[PDB]
Amino acid sequence: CPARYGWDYEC
Amino acid sequence: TGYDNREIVMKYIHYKLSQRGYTESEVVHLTLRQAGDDFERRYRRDFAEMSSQLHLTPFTARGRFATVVEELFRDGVNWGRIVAFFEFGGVMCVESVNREMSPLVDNIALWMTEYLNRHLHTWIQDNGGWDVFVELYG
Repeated sequence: CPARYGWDYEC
Repeated sequence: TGYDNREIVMKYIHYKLSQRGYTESEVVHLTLRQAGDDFERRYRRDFAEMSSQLHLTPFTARGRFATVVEELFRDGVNWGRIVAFFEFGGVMCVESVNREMSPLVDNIALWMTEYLNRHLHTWIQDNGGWDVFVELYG
């Protein structure tokens, strides 16, 4: 998904 | 696996409530506890902004929960958003017991398993199952 949260970067 | 999902939620919420001082699936349970811990310590500020989105009272309907968590999964599911979802629920429960509204904990635990079962398990079964979560996070 588009990164909207700092945790999206680890996925 | 609605039975397993309700169990996963209850184990995580029980773990979280006891931590804040208020053979089958065991490895998924352990992984999820660890993941929630890592998440809350790493994303303190970002998690505070998510939690501030919603305060459950005896008035609150599942809809209001559904809308705040929909936004978390608006443009998809990743394991990090699922961990955010579990920590979110945890925070709601801790806020509930902190303000002497302990009966909301069972309400929140049901809301979480229903959102798991309806919106998330579908994604999980196309993304490697809980076994994949365990190898990523356990």
